Amino acid sequence: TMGFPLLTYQDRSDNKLYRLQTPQSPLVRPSMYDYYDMDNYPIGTNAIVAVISYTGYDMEDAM
Amino acid sequence: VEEMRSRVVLGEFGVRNVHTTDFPGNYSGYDDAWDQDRFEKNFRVDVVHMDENSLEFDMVGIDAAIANAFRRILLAEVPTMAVEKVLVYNNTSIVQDEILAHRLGLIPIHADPRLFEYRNQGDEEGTEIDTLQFRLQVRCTRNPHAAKDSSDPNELYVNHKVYTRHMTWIPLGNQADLFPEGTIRPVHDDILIAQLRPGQEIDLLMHCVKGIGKDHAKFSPVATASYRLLPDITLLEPVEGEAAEELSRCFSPGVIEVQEVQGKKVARVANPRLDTFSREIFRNEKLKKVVRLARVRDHYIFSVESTGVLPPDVLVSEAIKVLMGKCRRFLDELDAV
Amino acid sequence: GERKTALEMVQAAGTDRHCVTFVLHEEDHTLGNSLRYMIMKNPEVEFCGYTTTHPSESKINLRIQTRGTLPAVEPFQRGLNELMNVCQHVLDKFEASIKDYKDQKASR
Amino acid sequence: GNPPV
Amino acid sequence: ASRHGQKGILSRLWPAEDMPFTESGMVPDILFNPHGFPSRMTIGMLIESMAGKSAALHGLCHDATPFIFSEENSALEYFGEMLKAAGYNFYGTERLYSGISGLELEADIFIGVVYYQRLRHMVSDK
Amino acid sequence: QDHMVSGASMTTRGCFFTREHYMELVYRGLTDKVGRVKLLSPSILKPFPLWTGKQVVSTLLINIIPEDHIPLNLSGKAKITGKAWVKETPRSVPGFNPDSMCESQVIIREGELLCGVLDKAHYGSSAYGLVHCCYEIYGGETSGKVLTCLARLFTAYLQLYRGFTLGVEDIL
Amino acid sequence: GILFEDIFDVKDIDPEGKKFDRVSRLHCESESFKMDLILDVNIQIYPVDLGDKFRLVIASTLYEDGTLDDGEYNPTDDRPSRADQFEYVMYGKVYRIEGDETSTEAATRLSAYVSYGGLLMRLQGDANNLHGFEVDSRVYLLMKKL
Amino acid sequence: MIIPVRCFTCGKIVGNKWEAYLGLLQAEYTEGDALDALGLKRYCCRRMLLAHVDLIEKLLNYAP
Ligand SMILES: [Zn+2]
Repeated sequence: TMGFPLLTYQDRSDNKLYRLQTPQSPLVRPSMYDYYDMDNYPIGTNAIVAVISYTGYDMEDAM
Repeated sequence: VEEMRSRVVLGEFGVRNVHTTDFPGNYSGYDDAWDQDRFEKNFRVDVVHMDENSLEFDMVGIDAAIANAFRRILLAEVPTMAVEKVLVYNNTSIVQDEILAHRLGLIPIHADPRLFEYRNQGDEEGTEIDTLQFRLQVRCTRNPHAAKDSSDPNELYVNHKVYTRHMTWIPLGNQADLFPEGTIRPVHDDILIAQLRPGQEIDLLMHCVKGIGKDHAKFSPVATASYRLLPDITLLEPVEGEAAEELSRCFSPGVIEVQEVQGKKVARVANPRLDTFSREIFRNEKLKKVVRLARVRDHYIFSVESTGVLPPDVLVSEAIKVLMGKCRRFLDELDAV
Repeated sequence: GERKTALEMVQAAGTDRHCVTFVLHEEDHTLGNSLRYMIMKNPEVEFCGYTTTHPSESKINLRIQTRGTLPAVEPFQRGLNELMNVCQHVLDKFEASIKDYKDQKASR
Repeated sequence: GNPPV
Repeated sequence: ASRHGQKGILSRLWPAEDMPFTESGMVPDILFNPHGFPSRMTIGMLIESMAGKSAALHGLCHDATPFIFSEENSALEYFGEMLKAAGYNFYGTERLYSGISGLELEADIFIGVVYYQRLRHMVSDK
Repeated sequence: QDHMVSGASMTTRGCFFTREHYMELVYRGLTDKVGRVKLLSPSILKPFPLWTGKQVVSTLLINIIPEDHIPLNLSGKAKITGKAWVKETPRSVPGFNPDSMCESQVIIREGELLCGVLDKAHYGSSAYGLVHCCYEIYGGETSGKVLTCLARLFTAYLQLYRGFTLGVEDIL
Repeated sequence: GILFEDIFDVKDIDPEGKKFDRVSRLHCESESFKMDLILDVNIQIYPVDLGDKFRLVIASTLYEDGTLDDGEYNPTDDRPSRADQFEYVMYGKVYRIEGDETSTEAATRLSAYVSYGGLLMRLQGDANNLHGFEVDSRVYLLMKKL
Repeated sequence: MIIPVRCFTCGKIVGNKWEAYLGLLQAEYTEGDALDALGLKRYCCRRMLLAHVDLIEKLLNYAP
């Protein structure tokens, strides 16, 4: 997943390093997510999803 | 032999029909050829709320196609002014240059777009006619007058947080006249643009051009402009005796007002409009047979909320005028043959 | 005025004036659907339908098949006029209502 | 809630 | 991808005025075909939608720890009660309008808030 | 997928469309390019003129089939068993074979669907359906045309007037 | 242009149990003819109940003056004397005529199956008065309660 | 990283309610009451602040 990989840029000099701009913390998450603070490094975003067949372009695994 | 001319009936396992039976040939006698006077007689607009940045008129007696045309005009065709180009002279912030440009594009400007015009294709320079320029130049320094404290505003702070207040209008041409001193400004003075630490500096020039919310959302002038058909609730039977309260709880609370006509308690449908469709009566198994909830046929409720560029009523007026402009453009292009 | 941001008409097989397909450029379901609703009110048209050719493109196709007599370009040019009349009336009514409410609220 | 009083 | 193994490519960017708007003014930002459920049986996504919608509504933060909700105390019962306590409906369905025809669709749609991850595989690299 | 749940819910017996939903559903499946669109007559003419949804598929079928060639006849079975619709215990009528008039038997008579749901058994990867017979009598390009137009029609239906979802009150 | 006229009375509202949404299958039985009728009727438009009578007619033209029908629908037609003494009018085609099963017996009864888009009807009775029908023939089903 | 300027679903501007949100939470108010007192009615906006993780305060701690 493209997420927030670390806090120290300008210092790493890796090869590739994927960064997500504005991560959020899940509103629904297991309590263990909070024991190892995993919000120091978020991984995705909350989205308003509707489960509907409306377009003709979202079939067979496409979104 | 039973006609229902005005409501969209509904149960739980699905809605009954998708028609409105008000078109040509849609009945034995109730045929239509677009009587314009019947429209002008059955149409009425009522305005429930109008704060600044809100409107909730009714728009009674119009079809779903015209209402949807109005809604889609406000979201994607009424023009607004917004930052398109960003020239960055220095930027030692943590916020990137492309991310700063993005964040600056989504800031709403209070210029009215009706006094401007569209930049011609490849008009990089721009002129007083089509562009507005603003400048953000901020640097963060430690304040000399500070004790051994750790509040970020008290120390480490001359400009720790860069806000929309820091953006200054550079009158491009003769625009200083025409626009009085406070008229062209960002709409909100508290939008956090970035954060700085001592020694860090932002310095840039933003150019705002005209455009519609269709080619980019940044140019869209309304938070939402949706509409909803007016609900209809009918008590087929007099509910009473502590079932009235269970009825009053299966609805948004204002809709069923439980009066006390006698020693017993009667539930009455006080205000059908407050109802949100939650269909929680359909879980009751004894009162799903007592109430019929549907929608009024051509009675809408609109709600327009502007970002702050123009007032909502002016937004609706310009939407109607944009639809008229589409129609007139095509009429006059047809007359060209 | 604009040679192709606007109308391109394709008369059908046999160039039947009573069966025309208008291509309207830079239009989406808004004008398409409102104009199709306004053209369906004409008892002299037997088939009106619009459709978007492809998502990537910005253009719609109206199809008007009128009855034996009229050339199917009068139904289009009359649906346009009726839609613009309805918009003008809605604008007048809405502005009058807003003014009345502003007065009622500023008085009290 | 309720068009103007 | 979601947190339940439902990966898929992005096929369209649907205009914001052609999306089906809800009776509350909202408009989804992800459209997910309902045919990935029947064969993959990811019933955890249908519970995460309701849990996240209830969270966003009440300002809460629910836990999705495995084995905390039994047959007697179900997850759907719990989160449907949470939703019905906010004025929405038990089963998590709110009814939308068609952003293209402007008519209230006959079926009421299942909408909610779910947590999406973005994968590192992009057409720009393949 | 949803071209099968769309076509099975439109071709079911209780789907009635007004002139304007009938149209704009025919032309949106066709997107026809040449020649007039040959329409049908309302099944119900009186209390209010209304169409049937099987008539939408019919009128979409008589425009796709090549002009010179004549519409096809077809008799077969549907995938949805005629027992799927039995809500309430079945009673016995003396002279009625329940299957003589059932949504389980597909009967296309001169290109006009007269009975049957037209689920996967047609439109699908199953043999001897409507598209397989189209491919036999009129060739492989006409079956491809039928597939394209039927996909477009069944998408317009779910996107305009109906909707498909899968909540929790259907797995409950 | 009438092919059949009679006064029925509803006996069963839906015996098979298959239940559709807006359609109801009536099992009637004629009077003074003892003909049988199975009829799918749209009950959202035209509610029908048990123990209900209605005059039923099948025609090949609505003009009742000889002129054939053109197969085109105009809601703008200027000949307005078409049968309107009837509340519920349909329009379908006969798709199956099948002589009854009984062999070694007279059994000269016919069952005529008509389709009205998707709403099927079956008229069963003495062949003598079901001769006007023939497969692939368009017919109107006019009805009027009593 | 930093507060989004506009809500992603409906472009309501929420980039000016970050400091106000933080101030109403320091005063003892629940996240629900706090999001109400800011004007965030529909839950698409409420999730934009409720689930925001301010990582600009942790990046602004490594040397210049
Ligand atoms: Zn929002």
